[PDB]
Amino acid sequence: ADVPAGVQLADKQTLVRNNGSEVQSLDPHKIEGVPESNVSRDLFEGLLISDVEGHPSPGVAEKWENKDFKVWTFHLRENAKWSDGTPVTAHDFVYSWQRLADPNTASPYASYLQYGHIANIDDIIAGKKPATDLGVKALDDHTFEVTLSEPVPYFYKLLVHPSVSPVPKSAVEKFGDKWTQPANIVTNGAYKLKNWVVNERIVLERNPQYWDNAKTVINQVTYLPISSEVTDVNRYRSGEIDMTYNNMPIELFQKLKKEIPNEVRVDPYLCTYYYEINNQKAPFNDVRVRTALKLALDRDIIVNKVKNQGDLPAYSYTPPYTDGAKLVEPEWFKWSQQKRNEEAKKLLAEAGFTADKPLTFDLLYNTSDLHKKLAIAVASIWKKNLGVNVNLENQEWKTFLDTRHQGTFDVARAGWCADYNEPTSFLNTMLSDSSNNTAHYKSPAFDKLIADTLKVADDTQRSELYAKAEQQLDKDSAIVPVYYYVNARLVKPWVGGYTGKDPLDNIYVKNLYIIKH
Repeated sequence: ADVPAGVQLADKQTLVRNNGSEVQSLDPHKIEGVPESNVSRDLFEGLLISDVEGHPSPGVAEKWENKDFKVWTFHLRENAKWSDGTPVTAHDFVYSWQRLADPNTASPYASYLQYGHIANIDDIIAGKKPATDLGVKALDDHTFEVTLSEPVPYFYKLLVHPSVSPVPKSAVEKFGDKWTQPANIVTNGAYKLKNWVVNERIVLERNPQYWDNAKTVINQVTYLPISSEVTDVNRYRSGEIDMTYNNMPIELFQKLKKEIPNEVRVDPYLCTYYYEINNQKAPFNDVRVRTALKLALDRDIIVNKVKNQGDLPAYSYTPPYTDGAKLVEPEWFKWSQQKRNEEAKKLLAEAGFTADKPLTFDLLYNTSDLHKKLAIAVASIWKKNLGVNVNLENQEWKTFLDTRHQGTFDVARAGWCADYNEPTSFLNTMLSDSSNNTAHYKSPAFDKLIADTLKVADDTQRSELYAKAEQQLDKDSAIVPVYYYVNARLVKPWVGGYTGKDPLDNIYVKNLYIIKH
């Protein structure tokens, strides 16, 4: 943390953050969400990290170079250490990236190495080559070299993500799935795991072996698993919570803006809220059905009337303000909602649905007051505008993600936030073979458009291809875009270090501090 001159620090440097839900896991290769990444950044540190404003900056790697954007050489700092005092080396990275690639690990982020194009990843994911063939090597204990199959000018931006953080081989091997328990875990971030009580709390304590420990200020941070946005606000206002999770309750938001304006933080956020259709399950394998659902949802009602927290109506998957996004707004987005409704009803009628045999399906969401209120609204809108019936279902976060990966669903609410600020952070997740493809969407045309983006050595042609890829996704109605998020949360006035400038919201508790109050 960089405490400004003149700031008086509180005697007790402890922080309590709400984290939305119980995490899927503390193993960097088994996680896929925001609650998981929030804790992961305090515990595991990769090659690069985001600074307090979100820029890619030195992590375990103090400096790096690239040859033709294809061979990347990372010089690791000599004092990087794990919490048990042992050095973090390039061999840790070699093992870790191999473990991420290995199909036996079944990582939801195995395809992150395809997004970066590390050599031999396609064959390793397919079981054709062992994970030890991955294009990574430790040239010495402090030098990690990565070899890509084609030039990727933005490759280093990928490296702040939890999936490419190191994991401690000795603990993994000796304890298997219990390696992350407090008695067994070993970490290399600013913090160490002190306690983990499922559905109660995760408590982290400062890691004295962290190389940048002298600048860490918070000595302990607690992450809670509260999925009720009302309860989160309540426990924030009672004094227990210093930072809410970034899901705000529809019941209280307008009043909070009038009552504690300076604590209500609202900033840009590279995430899209949408309804994820299971593209492989009848009748959702019919484009007319997906198109009808997409058009009949009234974004103005959801964004401005129901939620009304500053979000923007969406017509794409990739947020239009992503670095490199130059998207074309489809004509259907400028139509009236009545024109959208008629087209929707016409398409559903063409697909075989009638008043006597209407379309009925499930709408799955992760337990949350905000997502329930939005799903109820979407249900009413779809019923009114299109004559479709929906059965709402809630599942706790970990179960919900597993369900979507399994494809045991019809339609599910969904949010995707960027992992790196570049359109492929969204677009690669819709590739046929992506481990992140929970839409179960497979389009050779879309795959080809994205494959072409790194074949050209030009940025503007690249932006045009991303735009065409989005048009292909839209033409197929792979998803139902709802809104581009704003990041809204409450932060106590005595929590220093949180700018709100990072559009990825990659917070590190090592950067924060408690001001005397």
